[PDB]
Amino acid sequence: MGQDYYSVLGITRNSEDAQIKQAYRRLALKHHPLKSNEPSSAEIFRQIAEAYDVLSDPMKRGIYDKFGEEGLKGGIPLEFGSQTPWTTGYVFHGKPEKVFHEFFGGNNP
Amino acid sequence: MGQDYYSVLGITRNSEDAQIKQAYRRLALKHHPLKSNEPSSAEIFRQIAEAYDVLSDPMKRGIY
Amino acid sequence: RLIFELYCDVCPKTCKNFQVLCTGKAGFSQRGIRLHYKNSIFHRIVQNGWIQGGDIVYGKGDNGESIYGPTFEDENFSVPHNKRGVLGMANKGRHSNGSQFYITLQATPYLDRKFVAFGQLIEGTEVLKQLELVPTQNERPIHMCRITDSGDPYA
Amino acid sequence: LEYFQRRYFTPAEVAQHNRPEDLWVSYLGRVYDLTSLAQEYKGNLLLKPIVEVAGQDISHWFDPKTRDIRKHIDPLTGCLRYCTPRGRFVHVPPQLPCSDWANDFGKPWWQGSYYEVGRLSAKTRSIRIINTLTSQEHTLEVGVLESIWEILHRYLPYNSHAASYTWKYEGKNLNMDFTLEENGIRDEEEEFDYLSMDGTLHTPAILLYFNDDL
Repeated sequence: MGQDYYSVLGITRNSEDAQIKQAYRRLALKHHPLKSNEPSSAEIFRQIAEAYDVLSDPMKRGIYDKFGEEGLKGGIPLEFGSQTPWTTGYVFHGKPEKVFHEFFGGNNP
Repeated sequence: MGQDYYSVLGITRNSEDAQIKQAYRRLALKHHPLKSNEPSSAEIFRQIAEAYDVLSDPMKRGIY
Repeated sequence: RLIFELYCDVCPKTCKNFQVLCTGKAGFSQRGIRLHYKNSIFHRIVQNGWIQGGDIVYGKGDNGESIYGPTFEDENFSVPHNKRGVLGMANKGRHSNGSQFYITLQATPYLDRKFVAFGQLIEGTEVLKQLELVPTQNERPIHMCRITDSGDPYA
Repeated sequence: LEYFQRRYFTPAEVAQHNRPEDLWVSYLGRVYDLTSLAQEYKGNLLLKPIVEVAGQDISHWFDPKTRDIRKHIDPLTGCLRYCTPRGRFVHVPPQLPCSDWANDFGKPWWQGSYYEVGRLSAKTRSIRIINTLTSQEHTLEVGVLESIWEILHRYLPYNSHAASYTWKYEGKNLNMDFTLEENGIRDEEEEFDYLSMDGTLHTPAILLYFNDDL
């Protein structure tokens, strides 16, 4: 079963970009390593940052809504005029602090 | 006006933690009381140690 | 086409200003500026924010003249900006509403008690979506977004 | 030398111009002359952060990848926005739909090359210059990419006749068009920092030998 990015953010599938960003800031501030010292907080914050990195991009959100996480990470078959038969699948870079830095403009929110 | 910790360490505000530690290590060795006998060296060394103490902590650096 | 409903019961002087500026029945003001939204351009578009047009003088966003003069007072703030498509004036401050209008692209509750909301967008969801999807440089649209015609759709 | 456009400026030289009447700022390795911008926006409240950061490095304001201001997303609004902890400055759009702000400025000052005057010598080192005639010695802070022509241009107040001198390092003549590293004066600053001593005592010295004053 794929990871539900909307359920990770704790919101609805048809939530707008403001609701996605409001879910991210509340959950990132709650599960930040500087504020939360739980061992599972780092994994939860990494999942939330990965979920936000998909849903903030309209192209990543559209593929994930159409084909799921399996289609998004594994790529989709290109139906028109491509040498590569599949798209470059979405790979998370594994740095949840980079999504935090992009969202909050720095390391300190 | 407060003391500029980046100017005391002789680094820019975008310097990383490794550059902060390298600038602190070079300046502390130059202005150590066992090596430098200048009267202003003790005050300069105290300012550098205060500057490193602020900039090493990510929370203190964010507040500053 | 972007069709707007104007809450004349809530903001009568405001909606009359917008409707006359839509129709252009006032002609020219005392300063020689046409009081009509034809060829008035959308000079500011903000992603997840608003699209701003109605600069009937230069299209630069720093000017605009209402039908009661250069600026008219804020009528009320009863209508909230709680949804996408809320129509109000962009002003230079308190009691400085002109001809420049903004259409919200999402819920913007921070705009309450600062800008007079007086209406909503009722037709043209794809038109507003394409205007939102127009790329911008420092919130100014790169493409040339213009109001080709304006007035009363049922006249 | 009247129309000589200097390509490299030292951080001390950049910090020397920190006035409203002569304002130089540096970010991402480039030096920008915003004197015309300050004269245009004199009396504006948006000029105050620029006057405050005048003569200082503002690379922390800008994203190194996109060469624009760093962008934070406001938690209340859910929108992307330039992050200005010190307040809004020139050519930055406001927070709200405001009809007193105009987008007619086109390209901003941080994106246009009109205000750019050259590059910043972020990496720099001291070199001693010793004459073999009068036994005089100076210490000059020069860049690694700075040529010996630019070094002698900086040294020209100290010796206007130094263009007629033969520049030598360890007994061999220096190439005039080359840099210090190309000539052979290696940069041992990282070695000195690793080995933990003072590099001022062992700043490399260039010997000037007199030939004629013609």
